[PDB]
Amino acid sequence: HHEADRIPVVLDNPPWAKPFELLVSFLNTPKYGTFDPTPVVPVFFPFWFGMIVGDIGYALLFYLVGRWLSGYVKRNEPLVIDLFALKLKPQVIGKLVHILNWMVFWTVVWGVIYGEFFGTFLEHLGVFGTPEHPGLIPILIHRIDTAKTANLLILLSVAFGVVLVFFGLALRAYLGLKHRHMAHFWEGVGYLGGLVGVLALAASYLGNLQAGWLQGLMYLGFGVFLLAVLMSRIWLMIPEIFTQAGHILSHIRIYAVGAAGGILAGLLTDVGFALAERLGLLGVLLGLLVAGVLHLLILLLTTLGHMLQPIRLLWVEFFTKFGFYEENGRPYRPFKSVR
Amino acid sequence: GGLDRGLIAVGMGLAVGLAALGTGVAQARIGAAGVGAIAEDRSNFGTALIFLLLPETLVIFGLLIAFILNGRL
Amino acid sequence: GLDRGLIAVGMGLAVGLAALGTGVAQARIGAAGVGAIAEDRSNFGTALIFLLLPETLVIFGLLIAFILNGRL
Amino acid sequence: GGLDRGLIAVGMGLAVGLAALGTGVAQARIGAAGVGAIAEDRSNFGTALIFLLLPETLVIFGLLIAFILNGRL
Amino acid sequence: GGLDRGLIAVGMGLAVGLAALGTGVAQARIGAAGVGAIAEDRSNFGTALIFLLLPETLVIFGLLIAFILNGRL
Amino acid sequence: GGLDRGLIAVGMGLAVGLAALGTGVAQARIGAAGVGAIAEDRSNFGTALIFLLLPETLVIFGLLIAFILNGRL
Amino acid sequence: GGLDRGLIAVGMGLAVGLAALGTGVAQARIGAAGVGAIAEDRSNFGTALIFLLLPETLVIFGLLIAFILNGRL
Amino acid sequence: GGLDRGLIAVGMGLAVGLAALGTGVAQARIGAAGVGAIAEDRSNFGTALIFLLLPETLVIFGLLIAFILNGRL
Amino acid sequence: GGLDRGLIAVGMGLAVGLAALGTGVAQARIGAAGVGAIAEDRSNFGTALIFLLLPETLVIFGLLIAFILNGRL
Amino acid sequence: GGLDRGLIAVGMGLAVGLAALGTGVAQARIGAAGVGAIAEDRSNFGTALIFLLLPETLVIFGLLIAFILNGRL
Amino acid sequence: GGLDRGLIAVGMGLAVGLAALGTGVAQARIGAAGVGAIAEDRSNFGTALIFLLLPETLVIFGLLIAFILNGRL
Amino acid sequence: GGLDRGLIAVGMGLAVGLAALGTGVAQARIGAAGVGAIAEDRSNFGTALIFLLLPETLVIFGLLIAFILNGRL
Amino acid sequence: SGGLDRGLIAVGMGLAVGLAALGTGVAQARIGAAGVGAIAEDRSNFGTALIFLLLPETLVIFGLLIAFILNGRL
Repeated sequence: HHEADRIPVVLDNPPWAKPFELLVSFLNTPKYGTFDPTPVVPVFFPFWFGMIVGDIGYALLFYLVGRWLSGYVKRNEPLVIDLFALKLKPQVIGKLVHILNWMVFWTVVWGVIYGEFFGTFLEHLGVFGTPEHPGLIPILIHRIDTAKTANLLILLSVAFGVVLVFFGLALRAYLGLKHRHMAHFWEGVGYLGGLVGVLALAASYLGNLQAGWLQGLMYLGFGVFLLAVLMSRIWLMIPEIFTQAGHILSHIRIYAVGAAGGILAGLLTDVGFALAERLGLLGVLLGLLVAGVLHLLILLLTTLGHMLQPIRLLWVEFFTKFGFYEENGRPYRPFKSVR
Repeated sequence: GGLDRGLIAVGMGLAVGLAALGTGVAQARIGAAGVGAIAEDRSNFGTALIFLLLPETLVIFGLLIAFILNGRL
Repeated sequence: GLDRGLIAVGMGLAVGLAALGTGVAQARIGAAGVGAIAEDRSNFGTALIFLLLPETLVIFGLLIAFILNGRL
Repeated sequence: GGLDRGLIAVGMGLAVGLAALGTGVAQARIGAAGVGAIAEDRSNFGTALIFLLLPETLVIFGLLIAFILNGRL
Repeated sequence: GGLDRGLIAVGMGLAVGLAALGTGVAQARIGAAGVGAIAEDRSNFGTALIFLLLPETLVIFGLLIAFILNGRL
Repeated sequence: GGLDRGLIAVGMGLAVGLAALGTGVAQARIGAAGVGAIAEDRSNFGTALIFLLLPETLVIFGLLIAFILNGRL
Repeated sequence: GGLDRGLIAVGMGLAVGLAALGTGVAQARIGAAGVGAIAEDRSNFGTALIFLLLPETLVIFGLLIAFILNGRL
Repeated sequence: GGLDRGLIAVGMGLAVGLAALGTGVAQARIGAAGVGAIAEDRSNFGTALIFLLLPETLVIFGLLIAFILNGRL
Repeated sequence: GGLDRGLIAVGMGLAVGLAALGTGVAQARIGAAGVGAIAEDRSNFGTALIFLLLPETLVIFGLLIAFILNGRL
Repeated sequence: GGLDRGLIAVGMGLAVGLAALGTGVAQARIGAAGVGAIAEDRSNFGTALIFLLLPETLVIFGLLIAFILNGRL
Repeated sequence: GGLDRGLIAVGMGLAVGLAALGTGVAQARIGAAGVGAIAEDRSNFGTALIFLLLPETLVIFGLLIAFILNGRL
Repeated sequence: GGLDRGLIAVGMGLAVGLAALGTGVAQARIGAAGVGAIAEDRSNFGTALIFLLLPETLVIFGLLIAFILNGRL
Repeated sequence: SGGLDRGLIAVGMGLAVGLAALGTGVAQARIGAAGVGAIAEDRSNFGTALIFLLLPETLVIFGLLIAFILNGRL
């Protein structure tokens, strides 16, 4: 099937994986015979959004919005906004409601691990708690105290980064081997060798307690890298490995946005609780009013970027590892009725 | 006791402020070209908003530096 | 003790830098917006949302000012 | 107290200083384009004023941060 | 006593100076467009004049914080 | 005498310097446009001069800070 | 001690801040050219994206140098 | 005798230097426009020269602050 | 004293900061011209990426300076 | 006596350097316009030379203020 | 040596930093014009690389003074 | 003596540095317009040479203040 | 102690060479921009382009010689 760009390309998935084809499709049409990333975004994207937000109250508001959109698709009329120039049909609304259903599922579970409800809530209701302040259950990971939790969280963020990167590189190497693109497999295996070398070297340079197998580990990694560069005769590979290093350490943004949003919400609710406590009996009304209004302004301000970071992480990084972009595929179109 | 607390406070503030400056200079030209593209055709709405909402990353790492230094308190 | 003053100067440089960055942003943003408004008088919503995007710098500046204020 | 009053006052002053600096850089281009529009149309005055006083709002954060340091001073 | 007074004073100076720098940065482009309209039309005097005036705000807050810090001094 | 008066002196110098910087940044652009207008018209001479003779306010406030902290000396 | 901790934290702050500023000043022109090309073409998306998202490497090494500074504690 | 003498001296230096920088920015654009006018018309000599010899007011006040601190020493 | 260590830290941080910001201001115009050429041709991509990538020099001397003072620490 | 001398010296140096900066940014545009004029006409040599050679007044006051501190040292 | 060595470290780092600054601000415009020329011709490539490889000389002298004070240890 | 013995040297270095920066700022535009004129005519080489040969008087006064400081050391 | 003087004279060295390099760099930016424009259009003004490029490193040679004269302080 190596007869050039001849074959039109169409995509199909299991029924749960169809809604994410909307997200992945509009970037580019892949070449025929190339692996498609369509099953990877269903499992990864709402997972990352869930660890990002973790706000139960905003998840409930998103569920209310989803109820509004499901009512819209039930009445089966198109939704039109002339101000923003969007006309969309009910089926796209259904695909979006599937997305937000999975979205609020992951948001809710990550929120119950991250028990903060509209920010700090344990001061008013002791269902959650700390070792300091008694409660029904302690917060499993208190994502306010950066003294101990921060290191663990950057560890999982960097772990997600590692997993995603060698998955993409292994896909690239697999395609290079299978399609007789043998040099592409060489580039991929050189990337894997260089990457394991630099990560082992960084782990030794940061927290080593003994040399052991590690010296042979990065020596083998760098040897694989320089051999793969050497016989391939292409010298562009050298700065591109620090480009990959940047792609590895680019994954801290999920923890960063989560900490920022949660601490902002906690400060807002702390202001509300302080207003309730200081003013006495009547302060709770003004405190709740101001808490709700600043909560709404901050949500319509911040929910766009929080949504953008994980899908961006899927877009720029993963699709460029295996080779999504460098050629366009011919789209599929049948000669059938317009109806 | 030493005066280290105010000095690390100066450090975090400097970090977040310069990150804010960098993304401001980015967003200026990004949004200017985005509005220029929008005024001729309204179908380019989505791409303009994604391209404007890319450069937040620098202030996100600036605040990340801010809380990792805040953990020293 | 004496460590309180440097906390305040950190407050100040943080908020001032954030304000200056959002100012240089909204300069070009609002210039393009008012041009499009003067030509259209229909792009009002798009112009206002494009102009009310970039103050995220000032709210983050107020968050940093407020956390060091609580620490003060 | 002693010397701490001096540095808190310095923070007050520089906070309002770069707040004014940033909003002035905004209002420069904003009011320049607005003056062009008012020279042409004579009917764009309301839009010009809202777009010019919209980036004047950066000085209230400066004055409230200066004020909550003034409460400590 | 002593050194803190001078520290407050240099805070005053940097406050008023930065406010002046920002507002002058504004009136540069503001008055450029203003005298363009004035030369072309000569009936734009009132609008151009108020438009050029409006950045006096930044310096009146500057002398305001100067007044407060002088009263503390 | 006193060190503190010494640091007030640096306050004076930096304050008037920033004020001069801001007003000169203004006068560059407005005077350039006014020179073009004078060269092409010559009848708007009073308007051109007065539009150049607004920006001394930023420096006379600076000299006012200079005089009050000089009295503090 | 405390003085070393504070001053190394300050060094962290300058490292991340100027890295962010450099990335942003690249990001502005890169993204502006990118959105122009996309709006005129709507097929240059992949090339515009790889050219746009590339220069974050400076922020990555800034985070790296800040992190080894943090581990030096 | 001590820090105060060199500190009032650096106050002098800041004042004169920043005044000179501001006026340099001023007659940069001023004399550019003036030289163009001289080139194309040859009769606007008086106007171009007065328009260029306004902005040394800033340096003569700066010399007044330098002189008063000189007398204070 | 830890002042030595803090000075080494601020030196390395500011060094890598200015190096990163310099290569950023280079890469801005470099990649802008590259994006223009690519949108015109789509086949000059190799020349574009080598021209855009060549300024990694400034940062790798920045990092080797940082590593040298880190080893000296 | 002693520690003051270096402070007076840095005052001298910053004064002359800033005066040089101001006159340089002036003569940049001044001589650009002048060399364009002498290119296209060849008879405006004297006018271009006096226009370029006027704005160094700043550096003569720079050496004056530096000289009076040198005498005061 | 204690604080002395850290002050040497600050010196070397700052020196190489603004050396990188100068070479970067040069190579920005240099490579922009070079990329345009290579885009329209592709036969002036050697001229483009040589004209782009003059402006790192500043980097080699900067690392030369850095190595000199490193020899001073 | 004391720390002044080095503070004077810092003054020397800062003076020559901003002097060179001012001459570079001038010589950029001067030599750019001169190069354009020379590439046009190839007859005004002496005029372009002398026009670029004015703006280093700044660095002879910079070395002048440097040498009198060295003598005062 | 006398050691701090050595450190901050070294700081003076660094800032001197740094601003000298910065000034000559902002010069060479526009200078070489115009130079390679004329070269790409003509190819025969090459020597003139190089001399016009290689005036303003006067700035960095005074920068380096002031660096050595503070170096002689030891």
